[PDB]
Amino acid sequence: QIVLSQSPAILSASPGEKVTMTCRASSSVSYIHWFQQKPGSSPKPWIYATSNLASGVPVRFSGSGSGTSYSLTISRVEAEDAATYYCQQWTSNPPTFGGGTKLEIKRTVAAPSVFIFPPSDEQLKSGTASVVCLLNNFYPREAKVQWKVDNALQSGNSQESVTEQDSKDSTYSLSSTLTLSKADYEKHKVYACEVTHQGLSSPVTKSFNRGEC
Amino acid sequence: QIVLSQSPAILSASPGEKVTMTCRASSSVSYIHWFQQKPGSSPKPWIYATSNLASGVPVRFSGSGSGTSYSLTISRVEAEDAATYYCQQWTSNPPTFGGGTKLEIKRTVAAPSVFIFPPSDEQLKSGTASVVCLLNNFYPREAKVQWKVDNALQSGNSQESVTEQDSKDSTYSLSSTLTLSKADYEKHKVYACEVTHQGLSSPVTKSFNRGEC
Amino acid sequence: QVQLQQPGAELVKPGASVKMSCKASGYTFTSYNMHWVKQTPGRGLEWIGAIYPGNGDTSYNQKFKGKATLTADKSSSTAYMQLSSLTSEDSAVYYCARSTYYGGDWYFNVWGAGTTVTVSAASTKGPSVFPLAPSSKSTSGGTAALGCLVKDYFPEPVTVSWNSGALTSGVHTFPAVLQSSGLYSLSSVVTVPSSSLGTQTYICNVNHKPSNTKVDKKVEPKSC
Amino acid sequence: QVQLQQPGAELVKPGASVKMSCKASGYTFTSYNMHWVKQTPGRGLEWIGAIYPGNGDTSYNQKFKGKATLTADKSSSTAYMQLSSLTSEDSAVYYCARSTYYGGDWYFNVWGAGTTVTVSAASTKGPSVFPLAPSSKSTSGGTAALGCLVKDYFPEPVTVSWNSGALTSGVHTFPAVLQSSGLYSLSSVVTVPSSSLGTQTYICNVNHKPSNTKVDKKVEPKSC
Amino acid sequence: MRESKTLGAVQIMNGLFHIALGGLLMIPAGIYAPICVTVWYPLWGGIMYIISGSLLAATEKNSRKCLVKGKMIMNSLSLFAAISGMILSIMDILNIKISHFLKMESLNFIRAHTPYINIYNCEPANPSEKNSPSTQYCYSIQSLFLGILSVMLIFAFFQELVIAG
Amino acid sequence: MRESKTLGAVQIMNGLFHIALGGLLMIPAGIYAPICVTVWYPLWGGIMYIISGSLLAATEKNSRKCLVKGKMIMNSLSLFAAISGMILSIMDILNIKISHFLKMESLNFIRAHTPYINIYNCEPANPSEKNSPSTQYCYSIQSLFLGILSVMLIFAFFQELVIAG
Ligand SMILES: CC(C)CCC[C@@H](C)[C@H]1CC[C@H]2[C@@H]3CC=C4C[C@@H](OC(=O)CCC(=O)O)CC[C@]4(C)[C@H]3CC[C@]12C
Ligand SMILES: CC(C)CCC[C@@H](C)[C@H]1CC[C@H]2[C@@H]3CC=C4C[C@@H](OC(=O)CCC(=O)O)CC[C@]4(C)[C@H]3CC[C@]12C
Ligand SMILES: CC(C)CCC[C@@H](C)[C@H]1CC[C@H]2[C@@H]3CC=C4C[C@@H](OC(=O)CCC(=O)O)CC[C@]4(C)[C@H]3CC[C@]12C
Ligand SMILES: CC(C)CCC[C@@H](C)[C@H]1CC[C@H]2[C@@H]3CC=C4C[C@@H](OC(=O)CCC(=O)O)CC[C@]4(C)[C@H]3CC[C@]12C
Ligand SMILES: CC(C)CCC[C@@H](C)[C@H]1CC[C@H]2[C@@H]3CC=C4C[C@@H](OC(=O)CCC(=O)O)CC[C@]4(C)[C@H]3CC[C@]12C
Ligand SMILES: CC(C)CCC[C@@H](C)[C@H]1CC[C@H]2[C@@H]3CC=C4C[C@@H](OC(=O)CCC(=O)O)CC[C@]4(C)[C@H]3CC[C@]12C
Repeated sequence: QIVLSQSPAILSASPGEKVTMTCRASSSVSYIHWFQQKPGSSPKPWIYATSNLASGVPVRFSGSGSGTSYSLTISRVEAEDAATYYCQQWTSNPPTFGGGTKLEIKRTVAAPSVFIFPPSDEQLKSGTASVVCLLNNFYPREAKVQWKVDNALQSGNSQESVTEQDSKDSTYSLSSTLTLSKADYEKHKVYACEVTHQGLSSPVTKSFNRGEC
Repeated sequence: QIVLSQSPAILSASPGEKVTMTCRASSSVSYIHWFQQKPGSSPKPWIYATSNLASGVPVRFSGSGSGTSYSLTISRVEAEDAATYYCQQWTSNPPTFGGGTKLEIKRTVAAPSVFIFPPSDEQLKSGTASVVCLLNNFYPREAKVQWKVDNALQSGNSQESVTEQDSKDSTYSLSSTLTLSKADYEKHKVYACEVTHQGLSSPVTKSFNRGEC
Repeated sequence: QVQLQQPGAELVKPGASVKMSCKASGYTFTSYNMHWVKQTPGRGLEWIGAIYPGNGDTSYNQKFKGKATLTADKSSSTAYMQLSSLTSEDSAVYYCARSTYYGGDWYFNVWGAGTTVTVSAASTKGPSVFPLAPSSKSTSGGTAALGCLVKDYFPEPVTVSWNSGALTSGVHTFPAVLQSSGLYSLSSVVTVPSSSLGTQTYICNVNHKPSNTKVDKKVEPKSC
Repeated sequence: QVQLQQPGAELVKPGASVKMSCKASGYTFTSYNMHWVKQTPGRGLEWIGAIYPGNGDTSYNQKFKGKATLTADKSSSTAYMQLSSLTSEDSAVYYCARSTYYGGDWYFNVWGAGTTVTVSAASTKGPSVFPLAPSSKSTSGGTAALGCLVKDYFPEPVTVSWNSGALTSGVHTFPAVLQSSGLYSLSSVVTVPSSSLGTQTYICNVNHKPSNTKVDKKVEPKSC
Repeated sequence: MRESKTLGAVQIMNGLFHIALGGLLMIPAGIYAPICVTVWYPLWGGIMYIISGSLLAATEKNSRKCLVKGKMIMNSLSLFAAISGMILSIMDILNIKISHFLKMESLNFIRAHTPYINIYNCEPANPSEKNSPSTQYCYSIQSLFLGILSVMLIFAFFQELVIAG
Repeated sequence: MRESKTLGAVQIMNGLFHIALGGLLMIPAGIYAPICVTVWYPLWGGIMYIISGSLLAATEKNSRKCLVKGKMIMNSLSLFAAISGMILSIMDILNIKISHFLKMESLNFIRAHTPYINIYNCEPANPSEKNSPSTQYCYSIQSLFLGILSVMLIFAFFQELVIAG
């Protein structure tokens, strides 16, 4: 069994740039095959036998390499080129797939709009407290949210999720949720989430006081 | 290089019954492929990898065998089955083809109708003598013609040609031609061809005297 | 034209077994090898094994040699894979694929649509929907953020629309999270002019077909 | 749908050289091996060699390695074979064929229509047509045999019809024989009622398009 | 005593045959090579086996004995090669036939001639191939390597039976 | 004289090496096998080399030497075995590298394990395959056979240098 390493993990370019991505095998191989996948579909074959384009693949693409070192190159990226690319080999048992490369679209930096929602009375009547911290329409994806309650750092009690990237403006939206028991929610006054991002000169905190409405 | 021998050279049956033919390699082979050819066309692929029918091949056919010995079999021969079949191998370098098997249709025995034509007056003015001996609509194909001139056996001076087998009555026709110089044609009186065939209880001679008209 | 067809999803109790099928169409089924592939978000793509339906020879990756079993119906043009003794580790997407010798090497030229396996003991559960009410604590720059929380349902999916689909601009529905209770939770949010929160009515329409749940929730600026 | 197209025939002076072509259509030309095959009535089928147009690697049978030379146009989708120093031994049909890997072994799945090569020094020659007149010496059982001899022409083919094609019943035209003078001769015969040889008119119509010969010969019992 | 000259002769022949089989085994045959070759065992083993032929010098009892006692150390080092070589060969013969206990990267100028090949796993991923000649080659090469290693094992063992005082 | 006991010992070792290489070379590897194996030489050569170790007998000069004179014939026939063995190997090494001067049908129980293989021609009919691993497998097997035969040649030659003594 031989392993294929791909780099970079995330590749970033503007339309009309040239871009390249590389696969290095731990041992020399006869050929590399490349596949494209998008969320919600089967992989598609893309390049076979190192350098032959599959049916319907746009001429923007080409493939090259030999021995242990191979590359795939895109002459002028376009908005439809956004996907994950897997390299593959058949030289030995079992056949193996690389770890994949994800291709983004560059754009300018956009700071998030932040919103916070206290629990609804219907949830409190059910015995649950959920606190939602929302970060809206921002770039880059990399952001950090810390929860603080009465200036006390929370840990291990929150989950977050982020949308896929929007195909028109390339921004992201992110939500984080803090969940406590009702008995713990009413033990404190000030509840906060702290947001740090490249677009922010300092962390921005949005918070509210329990029982103040 | 390995050689493939086929048997029989000529094979025969009546419509509607089973027939079989063999191909034997001098050394064991992984698979045999069978091809069909008719006069005036490229070969067609017929069976690939010992036992798989090619596209459109009628279900009458089947193929079988292993190691050095293989066979092809036809369950119920039909008038369209008449062709030549070659076995073929890819096991070693180069690939090679068998000597082929020819498939006839049997019918009843039919003795030939015999005709003879003296040279035309127009040919004699051109300085040439051609003598044609004709055997018409006979079966089986095996026939022998000996030319005799004034009861002297001719040799090395004749060519003969035969039709293929007619698909509607299954008979053959043959013409044999004797050619002499004019100076030699007029040196003799009695010119003859002698015909021998399985349908004849004794040879039949058709002859004429030169200048008898 | 050539196609491979698979069923969309399977639900399995833990420790039981599941059998899933890939059906071929449009080609001579008995003439090519059929291959199975496993995908997960943590370990990428892994190859399980293959079957040659022309005679029933098989080959396995040793790491799966104790789990899987491949078989084929030479007459019906259907391949089967059986998995036994399922655990939480097996929740993944499984593909069949066809491979052909082409241009001097093999390649996987056609892929099935994929089957999703979930390993879970949990029963069907209808969600509870709680409002994320718009408020001064949710007002910014002439816009307000509001939404619906679709809490604790099973199995996936939930569909969310707004005002029967009359509101679509600026809606973001986040991917569902699997919770430690084994239920899922999801939220959907939208920004609207904050000046008219007092005049405009916004209702999210939540459908959970597996439970036949159909719930409308009004969202209005009742803070807290 | 896949097709390989070849030109029909070639005429070559002895000792010169000839180049013949095989054009592909309907598939990715650069991805398969192209093979050449020779057929003769004496040796049957023999394999000459192959080219892989994807990069120009070639392989030859040693018995032909001094004769042939294989090359391919990667852009125009045309293969070529060149033969040099031709002799009487080279008169054969030559086929191109496409090889694919299928069902666990190679096989030749598509074949070209074939090119016929004739090696001959001889010039074009128009035939002389002599009657084989019907007579009592050609009468049998209420039938008579009559015919036309198409003597000494080059090259092949000759076409024969009777009465502009109004007579076809019982016509047998024999395959042409190559003579020791290097010319060909052919004969065609038909049997008709012997009672009417004096009253019916039978004319054979001989066409030799390569020489543009068009000749009618009346065939009657009146000659000897 | 008088056996000793003969024993030395036998030891020398046994040393040359190791150089022979060690060279033959190093012919390119994939990315992985047997441990003993990556250890270079055959070359040092053979060299030590020959030097330990010192008893060919015979008993020069002139003055204080001229089979100089350092030769007993010389004899003594060669025994270290017999054990370790036997253990190496019986380890490699296991790596060929159950699984890799170890893997070793061969040498770069060897890889230049067989870069796409292994012999330690040998079964195709595509079941259509299980009768292809391509597979029969690989089993034949495994059988040749098992042969060479087993002959090395037995002739190496044939030192330990005798290379001791 | 006193070289003779040594020479005998050397001759015996050289005889066992032929049994070893002869067996190894007979591992299934195709429909055609090297001439020397089909001649069955590696067995008879080694056997006669050991028998010709009869000079292993001590030179008992008991009125007339106990090395019974028939042993001289024994020694001579073993020299005939040495020459013939050398010539067979230098013929086989040519059959591998230019063309078949001869072909020999191997033995039936050998063919039972490699029925679809030949090592004497090794080039694919399909040029797409010239980089396929199957070809590198075939060339590696040829290189092993050239190796084994060349070692047999040199050790067989090492008799003729001395079995005349
Ligand atoms: C005592 C043992 C451990 C080392 C003895 C080393 C040499 C006697 C031999 C052993 C293996 C031989 C190698 C076996 C195979 C090859 C491949 C050979 O290349 C080819 O055969 C194809 C190209 C060509 O040389 O024509 C280059 C030399 C080389 C490294 C040989 C060089 C000399 C080597 C290293
Ligand atoms: C297994 C082989 C490949 C490597 C090991 C061989 C050595 C262990 C042998 C080879 C030569 C021997 C040496 C040859 C000469 C000497 C010098 C001798 O002492 C003296 O001669 C005293 C006078 C002086 O100093 O020259 C003592 C033994 C010694 C060390 C011998 C010790 C053992 C040696 C180093
Ligand atoms: C001094 C003389 C007597 C030494 C002779 C040793 C070798 C010439 C002989 C002895 C044992 C034989 C080996 C015994 C076992 C095998 C395994 C065999 O491989 C298999 O059977 C693989 C398939 C399976 O697992 O059954 C191939 C022959 C081989 C290498 C033989 C090769 C030739 C060997 C090494
Ligand atoms: C001096 C030479 C002529 C004889 C040397 C002793 C032979 C009797 C030994 C040497 C190698 C052995 C052969 C090496 C390899 C094989 C393949 C072997 O089959 C396998 O290894 C796989 C199946 C199995 O046996 O488990 C069958 C026995 C055989 C012919 C061995 C039979 C006994 C042989 C010929
Ligand atoms: C590899 C093979 C071919 C070696 C063959 C060796 C034989 C040629 C040697 C082996 C034993 C020898 C025999 C050993 C004993 C005798 C008995 C001896 O008989 C006597 O009567 C001797 C005393 C007397 O004359 O009274 C004659 C020679 C002879 C046949 C020797 C002749 C040569 C022999 C047969
Ligand atoms: C007592 C010791 C010194 C004997 C050593 C003999 C073998 C270890 C050496 C001597 C010559 C070497 C062989 C000389 C030539 C070749 C051919 C070579 O093959 C090719 O070169 C094929 C390509 C080409 O034809 O150039 C591979 C190495 C090999 C087998 C070598 C393998 C190792 C050999 C047999």
